[PDB]
Amino acid sequence: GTETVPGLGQRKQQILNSGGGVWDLAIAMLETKNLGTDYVYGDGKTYDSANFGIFKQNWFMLRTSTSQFKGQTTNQWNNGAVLNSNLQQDIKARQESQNYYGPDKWFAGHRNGESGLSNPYTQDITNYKDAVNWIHDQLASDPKYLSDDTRFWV
Amino acid sequence: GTETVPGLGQRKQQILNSGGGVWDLAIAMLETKNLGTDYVYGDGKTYDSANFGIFKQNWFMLRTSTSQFKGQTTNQWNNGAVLNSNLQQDIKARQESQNYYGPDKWFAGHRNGESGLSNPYTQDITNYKDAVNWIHDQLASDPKYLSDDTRFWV
Repeated sequence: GTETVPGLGQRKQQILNSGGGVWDLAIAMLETKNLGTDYVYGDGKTYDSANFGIFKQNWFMLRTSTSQFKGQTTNQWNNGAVLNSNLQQDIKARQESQNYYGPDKWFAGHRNGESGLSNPYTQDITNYKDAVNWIHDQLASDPKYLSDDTRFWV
Repeated sequence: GTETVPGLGQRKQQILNSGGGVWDLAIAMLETKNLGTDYVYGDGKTYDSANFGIFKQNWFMLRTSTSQFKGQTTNQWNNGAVLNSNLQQDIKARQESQNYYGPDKWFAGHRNGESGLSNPYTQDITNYKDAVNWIHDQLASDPKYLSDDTRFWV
């Protein structure tokens, strides 16, 4: 459905002004209500499972597929927390990660980490991918949704 | 299958050093044998159908979904020819186009233009997507394929 979140429109514009596209906005919109990074640290997870930034990218993905973190170890997972305060780096990391894995494998590793890359096409990953695509379709339907306070949720 | 193409490794590394990811390399690899732009001008097409750059992006997609050509008209289609000699702009245009439409719609509009956006899941579009994914899998199977002269063709 849809809900109105006061001030969300300014944050959408900040994401688009910081290198994000509509597709990035759709992913972030699914992950948090406020397009924010103020969920609990690591979204409560640690090491390769820890989540950072507006997309809740996991550390496994960051350390294997971004210019900023490639080659870093599982033990260095707290390094990902800089994405909670640097929106430009957060967006660039997700785009690089998707351009490394391609969209199908990026979805799988984003959702199921390393085990997801072993088969991107299970139903659980499909459900997440379908939800992002529905949200993108809504955002792409009218330019007003790129700057108003409308949130599409699944 | 596979084939060896002299000079291909140089073009692979230029793509990966000019903003492109392995995902971009897979798409370009499907579109031309030499990762080049020296097919006939527009690939023999004109106006919204004309193709430019190493991905053979069409002018309809360029004018509707990139920052460089945003808002331009069908009649301005020769403006896309700059992509035939500016690889950085070529790659950035394709990545922006995909972030605007999302991967599934980008594939559909890349393959079938504006009408593809209305029917994005035809067998032909699916076949094209599956070809890119297979090619990406082959590139990703050994780091040497990112700099050697091996082409994977479908």
